[PDB]
Amino acid sequence: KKVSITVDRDPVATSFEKWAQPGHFSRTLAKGPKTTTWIWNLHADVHDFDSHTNSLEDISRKIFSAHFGQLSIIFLWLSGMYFHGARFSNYSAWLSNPTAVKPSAQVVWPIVGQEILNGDVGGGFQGVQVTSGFFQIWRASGITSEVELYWCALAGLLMSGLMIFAGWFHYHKAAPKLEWFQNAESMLNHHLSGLLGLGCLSWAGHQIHISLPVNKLLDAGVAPQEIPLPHEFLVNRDLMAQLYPSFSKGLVPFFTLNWSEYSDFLTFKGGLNPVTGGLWLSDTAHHHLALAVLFIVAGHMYRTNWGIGHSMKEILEAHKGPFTGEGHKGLYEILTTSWHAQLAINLAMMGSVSIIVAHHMYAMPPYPYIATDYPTQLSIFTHHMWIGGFCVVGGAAHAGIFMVRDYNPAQNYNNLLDRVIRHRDAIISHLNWICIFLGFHSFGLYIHNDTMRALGRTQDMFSDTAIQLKPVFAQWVQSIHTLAPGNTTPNALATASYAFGGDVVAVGNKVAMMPISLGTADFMVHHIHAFTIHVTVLILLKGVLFSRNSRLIPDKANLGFRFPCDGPGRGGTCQSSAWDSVFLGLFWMYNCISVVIFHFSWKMQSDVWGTVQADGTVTHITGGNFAQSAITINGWLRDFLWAQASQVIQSYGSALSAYGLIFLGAHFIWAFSLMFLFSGRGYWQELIESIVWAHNKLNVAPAIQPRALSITQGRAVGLAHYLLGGIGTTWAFFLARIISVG
Amino acid sequence: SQFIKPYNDDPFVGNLATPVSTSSFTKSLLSNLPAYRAGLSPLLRGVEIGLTHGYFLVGPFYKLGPLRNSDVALLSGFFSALGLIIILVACLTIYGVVSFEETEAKDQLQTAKGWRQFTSGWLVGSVGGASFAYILISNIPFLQTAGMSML
Amino acid sequence: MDSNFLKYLSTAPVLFTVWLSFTASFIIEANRFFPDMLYFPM
Amino acid sequence: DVAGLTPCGESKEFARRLDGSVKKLQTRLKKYEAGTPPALALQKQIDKTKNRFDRYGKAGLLCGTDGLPHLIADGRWSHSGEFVIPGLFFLYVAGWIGWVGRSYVLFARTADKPTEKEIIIDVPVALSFVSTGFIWPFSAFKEFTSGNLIVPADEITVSPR
Amino acid sequence: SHSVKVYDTCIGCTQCVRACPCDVLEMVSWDGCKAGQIASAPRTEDCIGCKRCETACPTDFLSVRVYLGGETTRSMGLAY
Amino acid sequence: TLNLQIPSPTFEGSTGGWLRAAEVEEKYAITWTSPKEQVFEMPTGGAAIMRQGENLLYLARKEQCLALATQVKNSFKITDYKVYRIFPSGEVQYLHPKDGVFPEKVNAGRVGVGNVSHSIGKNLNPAQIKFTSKSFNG
Amino acid sequence: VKRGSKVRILRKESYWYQDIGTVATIDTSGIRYPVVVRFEKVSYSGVNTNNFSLDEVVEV
Amino acid sequence: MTAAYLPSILVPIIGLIFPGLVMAFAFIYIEQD
Ligand code: CLA
Ligand code: CLA
Ligand code: CLA
Ligand code: CLA
Ligand code: CLA
Ligand code: CLA
Ligand SMILES: CC1=C(C/C=C(\C)CCC[C@H](C)CCC[C@H](C)CCCC(C)C)C(=O)c2ccccc2C1=O
Ligand code: SF4
Ligand code: SF4
Repeated sequence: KKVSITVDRDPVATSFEKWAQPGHFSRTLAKGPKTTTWIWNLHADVHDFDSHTNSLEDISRKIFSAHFGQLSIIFLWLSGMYFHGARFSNYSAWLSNPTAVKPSAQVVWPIVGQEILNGDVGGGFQGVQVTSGFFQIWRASGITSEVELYWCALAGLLMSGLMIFAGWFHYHKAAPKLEWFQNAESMLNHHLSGLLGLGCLSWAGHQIHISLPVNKLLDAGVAPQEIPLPHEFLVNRDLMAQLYPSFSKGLVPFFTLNWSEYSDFLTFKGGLNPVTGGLWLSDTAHHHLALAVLFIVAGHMYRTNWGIGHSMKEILEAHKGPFTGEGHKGLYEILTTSWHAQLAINLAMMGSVSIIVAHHMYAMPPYPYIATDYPTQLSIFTHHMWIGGFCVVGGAAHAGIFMVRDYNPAQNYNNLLDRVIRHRDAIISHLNWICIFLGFHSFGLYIHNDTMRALGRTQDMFSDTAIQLKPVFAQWVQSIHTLAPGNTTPNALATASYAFGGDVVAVGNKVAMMPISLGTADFMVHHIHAFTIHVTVLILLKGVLFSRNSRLIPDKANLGFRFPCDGPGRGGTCQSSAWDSVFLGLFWMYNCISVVIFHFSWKMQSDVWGTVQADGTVTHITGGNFAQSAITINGWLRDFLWAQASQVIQSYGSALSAYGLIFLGAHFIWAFSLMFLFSGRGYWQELIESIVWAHNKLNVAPAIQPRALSITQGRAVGLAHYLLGGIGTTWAFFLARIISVG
Repeated sequence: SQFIKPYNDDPFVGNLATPVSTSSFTKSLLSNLPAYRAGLSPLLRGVEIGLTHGYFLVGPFYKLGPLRNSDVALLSGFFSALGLIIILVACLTIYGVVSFEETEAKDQLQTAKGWRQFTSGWLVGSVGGASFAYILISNIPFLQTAGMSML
Repeated sequence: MDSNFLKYLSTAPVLFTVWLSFTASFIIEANRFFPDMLYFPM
Repeated sequence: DVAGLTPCGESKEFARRLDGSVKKLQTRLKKYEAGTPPALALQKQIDKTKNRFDRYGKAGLLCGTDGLPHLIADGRWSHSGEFVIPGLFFLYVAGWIGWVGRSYVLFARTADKPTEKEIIIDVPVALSFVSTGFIWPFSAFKEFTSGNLIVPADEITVSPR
Repeated sequence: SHSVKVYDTCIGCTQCVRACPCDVLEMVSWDGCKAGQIASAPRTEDCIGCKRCETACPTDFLSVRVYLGGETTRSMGLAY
Repeated sequence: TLNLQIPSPTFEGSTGGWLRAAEVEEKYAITWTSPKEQVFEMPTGGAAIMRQGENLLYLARKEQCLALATQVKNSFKITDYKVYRIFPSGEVQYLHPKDGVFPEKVNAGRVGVGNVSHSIGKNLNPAQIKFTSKSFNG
Repeated sequence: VKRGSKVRILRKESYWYQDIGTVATIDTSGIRYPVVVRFEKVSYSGVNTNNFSLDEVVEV
Repeated sequence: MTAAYLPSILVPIIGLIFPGLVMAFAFIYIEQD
């Protein structure tokens, strides 16, 4: 049939011969080194499969097996986290007292005095405090003992072994053909209905059958050791039906569409659980069950061996209008022949999804006792923000790689891609103009407010006690969403999140969630965010659209995706490749995500996070300074950067001193990065000439001639150490501050 | 049915004929602007453009300037607008000095005499429009509070 | 021992990692059994 | 003593540093029950702190007014173990390392393809070389005096002046 | 305009002429090399200065040399 | 000579084409003959379809024309292309191939321009030729 | 100099100045640089052979 | 301050009239053929 299984048996013999021949994958590199450049080329282009061979089938097989290897590594990491939670953690003591026991799942050996890092985290335990949020996940899953964590680690190890065996089998023993990989409709049907749909259905099953009774017993105050085992919740229907009486009615209401009988364990309550500060687990169980139903329905859309189903090529070619020529014609061939286009799309979507995850997870805490765990919230927001930004820039990069390599103008005549290329100048000019407009009317407000406060004119500033820039649209949206329960969402007991408005949900005298008001400073920082995102879009889109040619270099596609320059001519053509545009866009992504996480940290510490005391007043961590200080750069410099760095620089002699060390070390490495960033290859090559003379004088010159790193490698090394330094500095500062004060 | 065509039936010039660029409305609006309208001396083009821009220049200076909360806010705003007008007239003067060689032709904007006439018209129109805006805001209380006088 | 596997084990990154870990283990065990050696003792 | 510094075994501020460290560890010890593994770990840390301060006080180290040991490195034998003798130990090892590396380079030039020897180490030959480094000063000096270490200037590449 | 010189170390491999994007160099008859040809630069007013010819030259330190000088519209690569 | 009446390849237009300096300072033209109607990539960005027979195209820079010539040479085996320079006054200056033979092939009558009769290491130091109009080559 | 001989380079601008190469061919015609010398070390451009005159090569 | 009118006279002149005329005349000089 048209969708079938085709496999070649034993295509590559399993041998250690090529393990002893570095550079075997590349005909240029298989000759062996002559310069040190060879080594860097060997480690830089190794998984760039399309540059080693022209056969798409072998490339796809390599991609499939490398994905299996990554899945094996991810399962090994998860098994490690479960095992280190099982053996080297305070998880039972945290289960007994969540509001007073700091989570810790890393213990150091005493060697050189580093045992001071095993801080007093409570529960009679000493270790390094962890902020990954695994304790709250395990509490949400119903894990009450470390034996279950040991079994989870064993399952993770078995799945890692299964994935690595599957990789070896599906590359080295039975490799699928190119026709097997080129089934987009079957892959979408199976991955929508089976991967997402059955996964959501089975997790809804686990939540309903295991998580809900155990968490209901935990919130009622039962100790974990007297809680029944999950299989007892499976087999004893009376034991479940004391907690959820609808289980006494069985599966008859499901098949007879009497679903409201199940309204006690499938709810749409919203808000947060007052005992734990997390989302109601019944709401999540209905949510994942509804997602399972929607995904399984969506997984029957696409045409297969049987006659039913949609054809995506027909869908794409049918959508065309008078403004767009041939429309979406030719994109199906692009996405079924070029892996780089798919990697671009999927990286862009995973980055946007990670950003959505960060926003929606701080605002609606889904796990018990994760809302008052302020380090966990800050850590997961910052981490997923950074992963999202990196994945978006990678989507742009691999879009540029598709544009340079796999784009064929003969198969792309007068379609959307051709017309986008044909008005690239209008796109880049209008985006450049709007970026300059955003830069002026966003950053000049901060500069203007700094000057006015410095000139002693407080009435001339942009503030709430001066000339106002009120965020009326976002406040109106907040009012609608606060008014949504009972008016536009009649079946909701509470709002989707209290950040739009409502009461102060507090757990253990610490604010789980409260309303987040928006003023002039929020207006200015959101338009700063819009400015930075538009400038990053300008850099990445300009690099993608001018990747093949420009008015400067008419044959840029012949030079490739990644080249340093086209010489000093035409005035200078330095950093003309799409790769250098990605190189600059990574810096601007760093700036954007840094400003976003700084806004997040300051706004939660000033207006949301804090302690509740008598008469219901909320004492915030920084005492509500965001409204009057975040309108100037001086306020950011003093009340956020200077003020909250006191914890990381006075951490010496305490358990957080490692963060201070890392703080200094990141400060070192970032500055070290500028040595690569500001300098050029010829200076270092001549200095290496002098060092080669010195080694020649003692007859100790190596056979592999040392060369300076390439111009592209100089840029990449400077960017990598720059990103590592900046992210590590923000990492140490954030973690030390939020562990100390929260 | 294609809505986007090569500009001027030349596919290799650096422009495209679009509904935003080359529709009947856009062509009528551009051909009826004083900078492109036929039958106008450069002096009258300058007069119309200066009247419009000098008229609208008064507003931001009056409403947002450092003297906006004082009784002389409109006078200060008009004087600041006049100073901006003088600066822009100096910009026009040096542009016309450096951009054109001295030719007999004086009926086009891109000639020395035509640009000097355009600069003269722009100055006179800018002063007249700024003075008209000053008169209107001085004599109408609705403009002094920008519409809060109705509340 | 397969000779190709031994030759792969003889590569610069593997031997570099093994030798630097071996050296680090010497320093770590020396500082574990003889800590706080600011000086050569007289 | 030297440079106005006092011996650490009679310095009152050295004792104040020791007392401050012991109290800082003991206040952490106070919050744990006796017999618990954190209590044993903290008591071991206290024992290491006391042993380190005792060992430092009886070693003839000189302490400044800060309360920390100060090293003397002018060449005097009364502090010869503070910089001179450990440095020679480094001088033993480092002169070893370069020499054996130099030896391997002289081996690697003689192979059929030198660069493969550069990236893929001949492990028995390298182990022979790292064994050879125990007599490196005399071997290196004999290599120097026989004209096999220094090469003349007319056989080395140089840039145009 | 940039200045392009060809020295008598040229071996007449024609690589620099093939690498030129602006048609600045051409091969002329010569007796100094075994190939019987030497590169020449009659059209240096079109030279942008990209030094692709210098990258293409296989003789140890280059036989073709580009010296950047006075910048013109052609040499600056301006389409405006 | 450049025939101005040669038909052009079918192109939908783009924003990458020639600016005002083409009609004011100088413009470039490339002609070539194709054995069939086929799609090529424009050097200014975009795809155009060249007709069977002769094709005339206008560009802003010589390098764009020679990039198109290299593209059609290595992708369509077309070597008969001719590149001309056109001024606003209407004078057409033939540019490539200058003597009809491609510059990588030796042709009789070509004279060497810029040839130096010694190696590059025999150039003079600046101190001989400071305050003097002598060239550094000798 | 002859075929197969090891020679040192006296050309100042050369990458292999005062280094040792092997003569690969001596051309007999009236060439300014008739001595092709092949080197074991590659240059910065990745080449390992060059032509030299008779006075730019000395037998070792 | 003796002759206190002189700062209020000269600072606007030196800071706005002098640079404007200098930029205008320098523009005219550097752009003329
Ligand atoms: C319903 C069937 C089904 C399912 C569940 C999957 C699942 C997956 N495919 Mg997939 N695929 C399918 C059919 C299916 N495929 C078909 C029919 C085709 C051919 C058109 C492909 C072609 C294809 C390609 C080309 C690629 C994938 C990849 C992936 C993985 C995405 C990464 C991820 O989220 O892992 C996390 C999700 C998990 C569920 C982790 C567990 C992993 C194992 C394998 C799940 C096994 C579940 C098992 C069937 C049921 C046992 C559960 C229980 C009863 C015990 C994921 C494991 C990508 C990949 O990484 O490949 C290695 C990839 O590149 N698929
Ligand atoms: C889904 C993820 C994914 C996948 C599968 C690929 C796959 C690929 N990319 Mg891509 N890319 C991605 C994400 C991804 N990328 C992202 C997110 C970015 C943005 C940063 C990029 C940016 C990017 C560029 C700019 C380029 C590629 C290239 C490539 C190709 C070759 C890569 C190679 O050989 O590297 C081999 C592996 C390495 C060199 C290892 C890199 C090690 C990093 C730099 C350091 C890690 C630091 C560590 C995390 C922290 C240590 C700190 C500690 C010491 C204290 C290959 C097709 C290149 C190419 O040739 O494409 C055709 C190319 O030019 N990609
Ligand atoms: C803080 C330092 C700084 C500043 C101010 C800028 C400013 C700018 N960069 Mg840049 N950049 C920087 C660091 C900086 N960059 C670094 C470190 C990198 C490293 C990779 C880059 C990489 C980079 C790229 C890759 C790109 C930019 C772009 C831009 C422009 C964006 C347009 C804009 O926002 O206009 C607003 C202007 C400002 C915010 C500057 C401050 C002006 C304020 C309003 C005060 C004005 C005062 C007034 C003029 C003074 C008059 C007094 C008189 C005497 C003169 C702008 C000129 C983009 C661009 O040009 O596209 C449009 C672009 O593509 N930059
Ligand atoms: C065989 C090892 C070896 C030896 C004997 C030398 C010898 C020398 N180097 Mg050199 N060097 C080497 C490797 C070596 N180099 C390597 C691998 C690098 C790259 C990191 C350098 C980078 C380097 C620089 C940048 C400089 C020197 C300088 C010098 C001179 C002064 C000594 C010095 O500063 O050492 C310091 C040595 C280092 C900082 C790097 C050493 C790296 C490791 C430790 C050595 C390699 C050991 C090797 C792996 C052993 C394998 C052998 C085994 C198989 C048997 C001297 C001629 C300096 C000079 O010109 O002074 C006149 C100078 O500025 N070297
Ligand atoms: C280089 C020396 C120098 C500097 C930096 C200043 C700086 C200043 N003077 Mg001052 N002044 C100077 C010399 C200087 N003075 C001398 C020598 C005299 C005596 C004639 C005066 C008489 C003077 C008066 C009467 C007043 C100032 C005022 C001021 C202030 C506003 C600027 C202004 O209106 O200038 C006006 C200055 C002048 C008209 C005199 C010209 C200054 C000297 C002669 C020229 C030096 C130029 C320099 C060497 C070359 C620069 C080349 C290039 C960098 C441009 C400012 C703090 C005003 C004030 O108090 O404001 C608070 C004010 O009213 N100055
Ligand atoms: C050292 C030079 C200098 C001086 C003397 C001033 C002086 C002044 N500035 Mg200022 N400014 C400067 C540099 C300077 N600025 C720079 C470098 C910037 C860029 C960052 C600014 C940006 C700036 C802003 C954004 C604003 C001022 C304003 C003001 C005024 C204060 C408010 C007031 O009472 O005026 C009331 C205003 C007036 C009385 C209007 C004065 C109009 C003048 C007299 C017309 C002259 C035109 C021209 C100079 C004629 C010659 C043309 C020739 C140069 C070609 C005051 C006149 C404020 C203001 O009121 O301006 C509207 C204001 O909003 N300045
Ligand atoms: C410093 C620097 C170099 C010099 C970097 C050298 C050539 C490479 C350094 C790599 C070392 C050898 C590996 C890691 C160093 C280890 C800490 C110790 C070396 C271990 C040896 C046994 C190899 C460049 O080549 C360069 C190129 C372009 C722009 C900027 C720069 C630049 O700033
Ligand atoms: S620099 Fe570029 S344009 Fe000039 S001669 Fe060399 S290759 Fe041709
Ligand atoms: S590339 Fe060098 S060697 Fe070859 S013809 Fe040109 S100048 Fe001569």
